[PDB]
Amino acid sequence: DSFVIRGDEVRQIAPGQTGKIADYNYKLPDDFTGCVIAWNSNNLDSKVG
Amino acid sequence: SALGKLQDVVNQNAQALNTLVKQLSSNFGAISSVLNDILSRLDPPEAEV
Repeated sequence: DSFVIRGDEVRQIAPGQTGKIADYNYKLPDDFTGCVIAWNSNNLDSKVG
Repeated sequence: SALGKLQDVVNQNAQALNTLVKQLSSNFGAISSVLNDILSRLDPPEAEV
């Protein structure tokens, strides 16, 4: 699953965590057996203005 | 004090049952002895723990 989140909201997408992104955008099952892999895309995914 | 054996057996059984009922109301290190309040106060992971 790929999606572009804010830096402050990377912790939300963990198993058994709550927040706006967790409950309204992408919910992780509490029994999630996987890897949350995130990296910066400031050059690629930020545009002037 | 002639029917001591039967009375003692009855008292032991009643005491064991009462002890079990009282022990139902023991925290065992948890926040509360009632599960509904624990579910209400805590998020699903901590409440589950």
